[PDB]
Amino acid sequence: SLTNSQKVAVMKHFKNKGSLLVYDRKLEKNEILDINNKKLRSYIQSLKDQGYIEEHYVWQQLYCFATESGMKYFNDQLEIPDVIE
Amino acid sequence: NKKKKAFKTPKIVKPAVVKEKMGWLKNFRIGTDGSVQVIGKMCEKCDDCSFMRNMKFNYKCGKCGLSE
Amino acid sequence: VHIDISTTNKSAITLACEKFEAFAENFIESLEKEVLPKQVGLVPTLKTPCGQGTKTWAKYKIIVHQVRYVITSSHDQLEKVIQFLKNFPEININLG
Amino acid sequence: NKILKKFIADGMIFAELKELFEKCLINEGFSSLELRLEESPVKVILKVVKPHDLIGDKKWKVNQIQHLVASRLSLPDSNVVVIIDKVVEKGLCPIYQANLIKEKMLANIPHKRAANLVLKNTKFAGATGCLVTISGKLKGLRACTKKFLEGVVIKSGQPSRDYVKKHITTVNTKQGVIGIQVSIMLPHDPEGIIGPSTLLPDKIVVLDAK
RNA sequence: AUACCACAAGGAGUGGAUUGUGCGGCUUAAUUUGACUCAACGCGAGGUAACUUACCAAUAUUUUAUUAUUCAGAGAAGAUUAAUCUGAGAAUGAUAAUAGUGGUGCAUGGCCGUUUUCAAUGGAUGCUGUGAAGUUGAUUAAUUUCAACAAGACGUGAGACCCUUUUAUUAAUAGACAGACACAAUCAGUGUAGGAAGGAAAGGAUUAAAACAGGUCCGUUAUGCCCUCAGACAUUUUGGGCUGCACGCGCAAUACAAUAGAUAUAUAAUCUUUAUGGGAUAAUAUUUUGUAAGAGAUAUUUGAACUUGGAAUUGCUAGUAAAUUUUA
Ligand SMILES: [Mg+2]
Ligand SMILES: [Mg+2]
Ligand SMILES: [Mg+2]
Ligand SMILES: [Mg+2]
Ligand SMILES: [Mg+2]
Ligand SMILES: [Mg+2]
Ligand SMILES: [Mg+2]
Ligand SMILES: [Mg+2]
Ligand SMILES: [Mg+2]
Ligand SMILES: [Mg+2]
Ligand SMILES: [Mg+2]
Repeated sequence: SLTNSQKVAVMKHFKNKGSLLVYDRKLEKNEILDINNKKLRSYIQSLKDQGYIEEHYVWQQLYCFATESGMKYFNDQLEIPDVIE
Repeated sequence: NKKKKAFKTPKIVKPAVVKEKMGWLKNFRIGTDGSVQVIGKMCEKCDDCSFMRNMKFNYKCGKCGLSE
Repeated sequence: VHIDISTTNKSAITLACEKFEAFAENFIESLEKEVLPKQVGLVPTLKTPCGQGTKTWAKYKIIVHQVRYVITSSHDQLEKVIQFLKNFPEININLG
Repeated sequence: NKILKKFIADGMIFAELKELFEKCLINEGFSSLELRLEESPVKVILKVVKPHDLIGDKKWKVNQIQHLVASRLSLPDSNVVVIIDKVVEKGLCPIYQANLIKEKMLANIPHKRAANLVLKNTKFAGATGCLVTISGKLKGLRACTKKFLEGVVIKSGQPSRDYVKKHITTVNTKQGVIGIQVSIMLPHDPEGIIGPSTLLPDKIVVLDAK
């Protein structure tokens, strides 16, 4: 249930670096991109059912890596068909 | 052997959600000439779009919270 | 210029000594060697994750070796050696 | 007292950063990790068995890991340098030898076949002895354990600690969890590359009169 | 054969009183729960109030996917304190993921404990039999080293190795070996002498094969099956509990006094010459920590039992037992 403004704030970070660090605090916001931390984790959990990203949880921390099906999908989302300069 | 708690009291009801229809159109008036007569007040940092929340002793901004 | 060596094993602090003693004392300036006695951390803990059997305890430890040099020199004479004699596992925090 | 407090904190970083590689790098088989922290690029060094897959592909795995390690340690990016190397001998790495049993047990090959293959590899490698133990639900309701010993192995004292290499892995299955333990006894070499350089105190050789 | 978790020679106890703690029963709305000879009972590193917390009495808030139906920008679902912004999903179904200190340690892993201050154990050569199979004395903590022997050699465990204290001095290195002499053989054991140290220098740590339906699902994003699905067997808030009182038991702290008490200059001087020993219980007043005291500290008063304990039983051989102090 996140807005479209912050949902593109997530997909823009995945095209550059491909990785994201999430903590496990239940009443905080992420410093890199301002989303409530319980809502941001539920966003990543819905991305896994499409298969675009795989996760790893160790020592109260999340480490997520997108796959080739996600990195194909994510740069296609922000894609402009033609650019005239 | 935990079980379901059966409560002899019924559920206390929650207040129902309300929403006033065409709440944004109240702030403008339409003349017979076709021109718009503006009655509500727009806050000075956000004069373009937002209106000030009309309280008796206070004027309130919904974006920045400026108080007057 | 108080400069120190702090390690975790004995064998690393030894090979840094005869490399530094020949390069610093014999060439430019004088120095002083100073070794500090060791500092030991103790965490006595119970072994089993239960309270059933015969209660035994275990003592864990961690040791720090400290050797300090006290040098008074010119400016670049010590600072050329920091770039030259940087060894791999040891830390050497230099206080100019 | 203050200088003791710093060395503890960098080790709790090391415990968390080790178990990431045991979850993320099953495909290429890392042997170990090493961390250098007191240089201006803080150095993460990885010994993987198969580095030719990574640098040959030039994927994001060199770069995706590089973003996480700095953002975990709150350092900015392009301040960490990750160096990749090879492993010398695949037989002496017990993490890779136990990982192969995790692959082979999933193809319904029986445990007597899978344990018999790992003893043959180290006999070609040159280790003196190994020990593999299987334990759990092997044939039904009751549980047991079976161990398969090859060669000689020493398990007492400090000179045991320089000459063994052990690891515990588990395999999940549809009924219960099965534990897998593997030990490898390293042979002597006085170069220091393959094994420990120092000699056993039991064995005493006498020079000839000549 | 062997042994202070067995006696013997010895010495301090316990069981007898008071109190702090853990177990059993009982009571109540709830007094959450695992463990029961060595091998359960100051044990879960479980020490007094909210959390911890699983119990009772009440309140408030909700993860995802495929797909069915009805909504929804002529503004879903939110945030704020009825009117102000932001704005695109929502409501009920069904499968499939997610959650539970809810059950099963007689369905498992891992980590442990007990046997165990036990000493045994594996190929290869030869010999005996059709075959399964098999190869006395001394001494040592130890199938640990000898001697005789159809057996001759090897490997694992023990040992060797590692950490602490002690003498010295370049502070990381020497120093001890049963070395020396004596006690008729080898392997040993005992006594004297020199030495900081004489017999494993003293004390620890590591630690075979194998066994137990030993304990641990209430440490774990370790897990199979089962059970539960939104005032949830989820999670949050406020009070009450785990500590209650007829009564049985285990582990401990002060005592029953001149080998003592008060005072002090700590042998200046003085007093008590038998209940001025003993401190439980309780009152009034000042006060510390905490959101919150039947919680800790100070002044004065009240002053219980108790005059060495029945049957029985635990530990201990040198700077040991016993007594008095000291950090985390
Ligand atoms: Mg050995
Ligand atoms: Mg040993
Ligand atoms: Mg008594
Ligand atoms: Mg409570
Ligand atoms: Mg659970
Ligand atoms: Mg059991
Ligand atoms: Mg049982
Ligand atoms: Mg509930
Ligand atoms: Mg619950
Ligand atoms: Mg005591
Ligand atoms: Mg008195």
